[PDB]
Amino acid sequence: NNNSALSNVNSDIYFKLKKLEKEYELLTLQEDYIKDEQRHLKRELKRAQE
Amino acid sequence: TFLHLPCTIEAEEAEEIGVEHLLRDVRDQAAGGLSIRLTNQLKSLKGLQSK
Repeated sequence: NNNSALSNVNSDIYFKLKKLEKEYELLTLQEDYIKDEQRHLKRELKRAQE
Repeated sequence: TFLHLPCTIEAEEAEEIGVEHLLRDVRDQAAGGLSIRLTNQLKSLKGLQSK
């Protein structure tokens, strides 16, 4: 019975998964970005109110 | 002799309008929120210390 390969998963890890891993590094970068951007609208929020 | 007599910048009211226009910077010292005055308090210690 059955039909599966284990060869395929391992291959997918070296090849395809590494390119997804570059993309997850970018979402890290996004994380950092929206700290500075949050602080900035906070400065502007005060300036508007004045 | 030349004796020091107190001075400060205070601005005229008519001047003010333009001062507001040309300052579009966030102002590191402006006396703002919690954040602005924790930056100040440190700045203030090094001010005095050098004096």
